[PDB]
Amino acid sequence: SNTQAERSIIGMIDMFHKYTRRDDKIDKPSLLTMMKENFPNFLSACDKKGTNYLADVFEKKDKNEDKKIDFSEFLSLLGDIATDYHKQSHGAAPCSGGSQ
Amino acid sequence: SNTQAERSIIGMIDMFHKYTRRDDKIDKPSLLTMMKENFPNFLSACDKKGTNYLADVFEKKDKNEDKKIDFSEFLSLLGDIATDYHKQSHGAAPCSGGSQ
Ligand SMILES: [Ho]
Ligand SMILES: [Ho]
Repeated sequence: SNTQAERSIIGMIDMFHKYTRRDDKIDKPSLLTMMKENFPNFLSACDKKGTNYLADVFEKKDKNEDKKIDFSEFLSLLGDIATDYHKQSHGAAPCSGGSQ
Repeated sequence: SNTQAERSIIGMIDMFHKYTRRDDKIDKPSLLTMMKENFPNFLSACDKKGTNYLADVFEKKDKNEDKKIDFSEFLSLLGDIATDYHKQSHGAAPCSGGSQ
């Protein structure tokens, strides 16, 4: 059996895998679809403030400029999303970016 | 209308918060309890293999040496755990080690 936290991690691995091609990496179209399918309420909050999160997410997160998102780069993206929810849990508005 | 992914992120923020002190940071005993309560399968696998993950997890993740774990240090720990689960999903023995 798995705890909720274990299940969550396991599910994140599945989510990554779902959007990969045979090279175990995610291309730009698939990353954007992953975001719309899995983080629609996050994206709606960005839209509410006039921000298109999807305009530059791929290029910001493709750290090595190889036109693919690997697992490490995917984890950085999940960390950015989690950070936003963490800030909300201390009273911030959603989609606050905030790279000061 | 939160998706499974959104709910999983919210739950990880709630899990972090369960273990924090008033400064919204986690001390060492609490981080070790968090690991035991939330990642027992990962820890069981390390223990089976002869790795005591808890011996230095705190010091490895507490890069600034304030003897607390903030949300970003906690995210780095979750990334380590997720990376292990990702390697496991490709056939690796669990608790395979990072670097990164
Ligand atoms: Ho990449
Ligand atoms: Ho820290």
